[PDB]
Amino acid sequence: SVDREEMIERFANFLREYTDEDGNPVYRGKITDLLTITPKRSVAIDWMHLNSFDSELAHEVIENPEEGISAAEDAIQIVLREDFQREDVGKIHARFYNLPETLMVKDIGAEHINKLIQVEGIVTRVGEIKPFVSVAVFVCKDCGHEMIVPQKPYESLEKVKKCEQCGSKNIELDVNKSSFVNFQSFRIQDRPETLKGGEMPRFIDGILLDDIVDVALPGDRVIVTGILRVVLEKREKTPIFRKILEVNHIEPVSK
Amino acid sequence: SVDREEMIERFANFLREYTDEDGNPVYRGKITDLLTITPKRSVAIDWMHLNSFDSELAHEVIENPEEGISAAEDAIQIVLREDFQREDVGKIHARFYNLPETLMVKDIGAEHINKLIQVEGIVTRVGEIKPFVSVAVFVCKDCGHEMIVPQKPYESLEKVKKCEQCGSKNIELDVNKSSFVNFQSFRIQDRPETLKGGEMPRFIDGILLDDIVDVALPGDRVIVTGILRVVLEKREKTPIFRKILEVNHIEPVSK
Amino acid sequence: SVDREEMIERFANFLREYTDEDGNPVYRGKITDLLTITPKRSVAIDWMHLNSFDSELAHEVIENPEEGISAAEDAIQIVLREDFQREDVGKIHARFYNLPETLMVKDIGAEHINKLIQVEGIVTRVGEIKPFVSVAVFVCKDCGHEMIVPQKPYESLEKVKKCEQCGSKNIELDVNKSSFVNFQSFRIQDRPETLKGGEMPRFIDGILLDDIVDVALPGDRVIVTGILRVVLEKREKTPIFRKILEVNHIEPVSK
Amino acid sequence: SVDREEMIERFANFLREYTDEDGNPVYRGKITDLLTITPKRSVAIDWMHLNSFDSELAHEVIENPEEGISAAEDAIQIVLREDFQREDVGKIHARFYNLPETLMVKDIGAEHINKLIQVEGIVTRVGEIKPFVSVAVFVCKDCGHEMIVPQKPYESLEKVKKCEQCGSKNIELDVNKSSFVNFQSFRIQDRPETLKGGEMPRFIDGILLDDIVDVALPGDRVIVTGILRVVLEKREKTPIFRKILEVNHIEPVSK
Amino acid sequence: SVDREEMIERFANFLREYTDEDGNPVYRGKITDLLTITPKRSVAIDWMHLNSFDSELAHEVIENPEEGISAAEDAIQIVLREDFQREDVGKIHARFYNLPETLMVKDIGAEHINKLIQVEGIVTRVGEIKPFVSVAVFVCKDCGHEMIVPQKPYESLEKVKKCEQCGSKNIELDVNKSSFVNFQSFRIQDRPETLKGGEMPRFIDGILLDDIVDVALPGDRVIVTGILRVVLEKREKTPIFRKILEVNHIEPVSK
Amino acid sequence: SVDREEMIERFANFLREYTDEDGNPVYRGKITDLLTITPKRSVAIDWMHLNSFDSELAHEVIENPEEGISAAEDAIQIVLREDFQREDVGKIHARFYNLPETLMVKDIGAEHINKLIQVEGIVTRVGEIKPFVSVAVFVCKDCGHEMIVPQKPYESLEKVKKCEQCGSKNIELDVNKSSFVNFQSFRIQDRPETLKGGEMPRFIDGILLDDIVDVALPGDRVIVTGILRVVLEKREKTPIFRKILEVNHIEPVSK
DNA sequence: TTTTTTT
DNA sequence: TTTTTTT
Ligand SMILES: [Zn+2]
Ligand SMILES: [Zn+2]
Ligand SMILES: [Zn+2]
Ligand SMILES: [Zn+2]
Ligand SMILES: [Zn+2]
Ligand SMILES: [Zn+2]
Repeated sequence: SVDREEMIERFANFLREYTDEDGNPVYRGKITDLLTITPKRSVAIDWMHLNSFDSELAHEVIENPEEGISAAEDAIQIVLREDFQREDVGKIHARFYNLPETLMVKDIGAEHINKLIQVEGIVTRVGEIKPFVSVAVFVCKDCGHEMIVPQKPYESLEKVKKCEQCGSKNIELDVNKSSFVNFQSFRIQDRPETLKGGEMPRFIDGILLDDIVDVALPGDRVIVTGILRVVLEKREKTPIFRKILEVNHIEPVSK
Repeated sequence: SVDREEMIERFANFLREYTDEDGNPVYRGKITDLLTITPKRSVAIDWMHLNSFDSELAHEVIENPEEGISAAEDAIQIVLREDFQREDVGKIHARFYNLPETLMVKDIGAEHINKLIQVEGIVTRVGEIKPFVSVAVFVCKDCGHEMIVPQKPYESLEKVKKCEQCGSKNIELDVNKSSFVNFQSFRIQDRPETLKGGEMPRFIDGILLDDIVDVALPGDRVIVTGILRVVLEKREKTPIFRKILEVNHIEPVSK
Repeated sequence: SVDREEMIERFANFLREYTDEDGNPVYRGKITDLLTITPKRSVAIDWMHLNSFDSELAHEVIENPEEGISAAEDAIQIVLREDFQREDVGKIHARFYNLPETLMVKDIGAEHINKLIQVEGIVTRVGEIKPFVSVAVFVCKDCGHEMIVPQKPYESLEKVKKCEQCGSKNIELDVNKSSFVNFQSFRIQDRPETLKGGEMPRFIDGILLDDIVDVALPGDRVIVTGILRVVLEKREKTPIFRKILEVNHIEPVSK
Repeated sequence: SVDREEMIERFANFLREYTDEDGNPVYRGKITDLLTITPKRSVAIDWMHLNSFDSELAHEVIENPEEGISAAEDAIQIVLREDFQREDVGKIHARFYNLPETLMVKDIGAEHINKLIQVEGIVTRVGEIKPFVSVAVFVCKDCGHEMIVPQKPYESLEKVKKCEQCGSKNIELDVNKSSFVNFQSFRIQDRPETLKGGEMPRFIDGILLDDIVDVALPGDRVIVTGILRVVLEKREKTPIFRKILEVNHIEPVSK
Repeated sequence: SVDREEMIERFANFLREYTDEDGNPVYRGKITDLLTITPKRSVAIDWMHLNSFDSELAHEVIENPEEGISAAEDAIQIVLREDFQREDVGKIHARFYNLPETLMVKDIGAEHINKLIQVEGIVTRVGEIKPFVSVAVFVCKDCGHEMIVPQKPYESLEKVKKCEQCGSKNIELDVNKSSFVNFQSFRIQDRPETLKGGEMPRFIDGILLDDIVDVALPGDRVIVTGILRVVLEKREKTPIFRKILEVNHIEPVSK
Repeated sequence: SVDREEMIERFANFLREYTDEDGNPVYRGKITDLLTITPKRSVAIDWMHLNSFDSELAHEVIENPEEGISAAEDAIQIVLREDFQREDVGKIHARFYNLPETLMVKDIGAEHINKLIQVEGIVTRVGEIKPFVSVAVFVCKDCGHEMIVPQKPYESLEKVKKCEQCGSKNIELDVNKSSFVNFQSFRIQDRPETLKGGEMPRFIDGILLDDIVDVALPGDRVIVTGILRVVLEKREKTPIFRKILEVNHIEPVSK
């Protein structure tokens, strides 16, 4: 149990202060690859590195990824604004990998709802790379008032049917003022071998955003990390849910 | 005919006071395997054991398993709070097995609605392990009022279209604030060797929850105990229903 | 034209007083098979036996089977209460068979609406045995008032949107307090043999309740009796209706 | 232009007074075949007979068949009530045949809307014989008021949402109090052999009621008479209509 | 740019005053063929005859056919009322033919929207002759008020959901009170002659009314004149249209 | 970042002032092919030409094609009004081509939203050439007020439910007063020959207007330039969008 | 034109 | 569980 404020700081300290077995501040060397000719938009954090330095925090990103990842991103944000005088940089993703507990798609249960889980499996499908509105800026066509609504890649589009200012039910989505990011859906299912004779390989759908889009093709063995999310089955008539994996970090493996 | 209040107490006694042919308070030994390293969340109760000690009660769990099981669980809850000083432990399932009457899928009818029955048979289907919302929490996006509605794994999702506080018809389900449990659907049919001549084997769909989830695969001979539950089919304006078996306990058998 | 009150009595007398060609009070020997080890829940009345004793009543079960059947059941109810002192016995079905007019599925018309008819044919389909709510006991969740509404196996479910006592539009169906019976749909059509060359058969769908459920399988030649019923052609937006045969008695025949 | 009152009388006179080339009052001989063992429910009037006796009326059943037919039916009702002392007989249909103008399906046009037309053709389909509510008797479940609303076999069911007496919006259809008649749909089209090259065979759907139900099977050459009716195309989005032929009389012909 | 009033007169004059190369007032000779034993309901106007007499008006029927045709019909209405004392005659169609610009189906575009065009082509389809409601009459079933709404054969049906008098949302279309005319759809495409051997022949759908109904079959080489009309595509969401050719005159040609 | 005002001028200058390696004011020779017997309605601008002359502008048409294309068209407008005394000519399209970055259908992403991109691909489909309302003039039928609303070919039809003047909810589109243009949809996908044949090729739909309509058939290898546009997926219960390519120039290529 | 009474 | 961007 650690609140955001301190996490950011602890994360900041982790990044600049962590050193491996050679004195490599590797995370300084990764906050550096953020500012080159071909810049990256995310920082790959090895969980074991975070654990050894501060396991008390490493057991928060797992038990509370929405705050943990978010906080760590504010941390990268700071160690740039301070240690490199860069504020111009867009948003950078905190992508944790190499977790302790490595589940199987069939094992994913309601226990893991909104917890960062790690999953091994094989990709069976990959969708088209489609634009996702990460921030929908609505505009009023009566007074011209602007309304900001952040969206979530697994939740449905959250509109607004009434103006905040003049109360006019004449609101439209302004594509230009809005923020868009690449998005790609994909499915992975436990490899047939790991299972047992009479078992039906079980699959899970997942989401990829920004830089981790188009990183895998059907038939790749992968080890994804990510937040287990839940939603209603299409119809939305019963109290049973759909499991979606909001991927936080994906990494191939040749078995 | 026995109300809850007494059943709780009678169950309490049964648990701590029952002894087999060797003076084993077996249920004290099972209330024990609730507190260990690898804790279980349910007490397997042999019906014959209940019957021999208190057959008037044993004939209530069968005629009224909603009250019956529920009472027994409050019993286990008490014999922990008193005899072990533990109140931290979550909820523990009272799972009855080895009933006297053992039906065959085909003989399951309207007489058994909401009575605990016992069925032997062979699993033909098992669904994905889905999160079920045991207790749903709706949130208003106008006044932020909270409304709690418990759901039932066989009944359809019970929503609320209007705010209890401000009466705003702008309510949404909050996934975090809600409670979830593992859920799995499965089908079983009569063993063919027990049916006669030109009979075609009948089936029945069922539900597993929490600990009993993913305990059986397609092709297993099982003996399930359960509550026979009914609900209206693909419409909602016809007085015909659908038999669903809310399994209370499942146990394998190699014939 | 005979009212219920007198029918009950005339039926009572019929059962106890009727003798065949050997002085067999056959119906006394049948009301007897109701109280045995393996009890039956219906009394199979030959229409010819009723006609010969009282044809003025036998022409009432045909022209008014709702009253006719109902009255004859109160008669079996009384001849048990008086002649055998039994009042514990549940409800017994008066099922008439062997009528004079034996129709063919294609001949069934508007004329027969709500008259007891007799049909020969072949069974083409049989549905699953689902529970039918014969008596919906609605409960208010504001004042706890109880409302009883009998249902009809062909008609749509008749709910109630407002409380009879407090007028609260918060009513629900109570499964337990309600009475359920086994139900099974089935379809019979004309034998394409006695149906002109390269023509086509028009079938009928039928209903079975309680004891007569699961008595036939697809391919059986049967001779059913029953009430011809009618209901709005699926989507209730046209003046045309659908013929349903609420079966009152079914009997096989090997041709 | 002749009003109902007079039409009924002239029709009455026609029936009893008409004598062919042998002094046969044939229509007396057909009002006769109404009262026998195997009674018919319609009088088959040859238009040519009507025309020669009264051609000014025969040019009314064609230009205004809803009045014409109805009037002639009251006339048959009267020439039974006076000349045979029968009033018990139900309703009898005045079915006209053998008109001057014999149309081809493809020729039936807007001109003929609501005129009695004659059409030769080939039956391509016949529907099931369903019950039609010719008179929907609505019953109020608050005051028990009764409301009669006649229905038309091509128009949609006309209900009534409010009580005529107490104004309670709790009205239902009473199956028993209502009048039902046999109904059967069927389609006929010009036959491909009779067409002039590029043209592709056009069909028309029709309605049969009561006695004329189930008179034809698919593949019969027929010469129907009837009232050309119009309705919206299923969707009801465009000002273009569907041609339905309310049959008034049908007669086979072996070519 | 000429307003209606003047056109009517200019047309009136044209009809009675025009003479060819032999002094034939041909149009008088055609307004004549209107009154005969076998009357026609349309006057075929050659555009070249209209052009030579008054080319400033001829260039109005093309640029504004809706006014042009309509004015010319009022003209024919007048030169009957005055010059022949006939007012009983119904409505006569002003059908122009032989225009200067003669398009090819593939050349028909947005330019031509609502301009009278001329198209040569080959008929590939013809629909059934259905009744169109040229003038629809709505009647209120609460106060009985009547509302007239003229329809257009290409646009969708224009209803009215609220009463003009009492404002009751209980309005229906009265078939009888309404006016219907014959209607027939048809398709033509470019005749696969003049059209480079590697083009996919483009086509267009058209509408015929009254007297010009059923004038061509599939496989006819025709020269149509017509108003190019558009309507919102499929969903009526999108700002896209559909080209329909409301024919104003059709004429065969044997190549 | 350059505002419209200046771009117009800079573009004006570019057109009249640019000279190749031969002193050819090529664009003067092209603004010339605008006035001739067979006039074109678009100026085809090589990006490279714009780039060498003014590379700070050429990196605006790409980064801001709405403003950029628009601007250049006002420039073409001016260099006609001044240098040729023509103001009668309609609207001329500025169509850039031969861009530096030439994407592949699968590569097109969120980054390119509203930027002019270049795409090589193979045409797989082409739609019918339907009229598009580029400017919808709405007319009120109560006061006669006119309201201009420009449309976009990919966005849905923007109507107006209320009159600007008298507030009458009785508004209709006036087809005449509106401006229309030919429209044609078409799909292109990467060629799977130049893409590991173990992948499923991905496509993109596009829009063609005016003069670029009907320039390609299915199977053509093309190099389109255009604006990448986004709209929601059919249903619209997702913050996930659909990519459409509003073509700004299309050119064939024989590989 | 509408395509089985219910699937 | 969902089944492709879509007629
Ligand atoms: Zn506003
Ligand atoms: Zn609220
Ligand atoms: Zn109440
Ligand atoms: Zn009433
Ligand atoms: Zn009214
Ligand atoms: Zn207005």
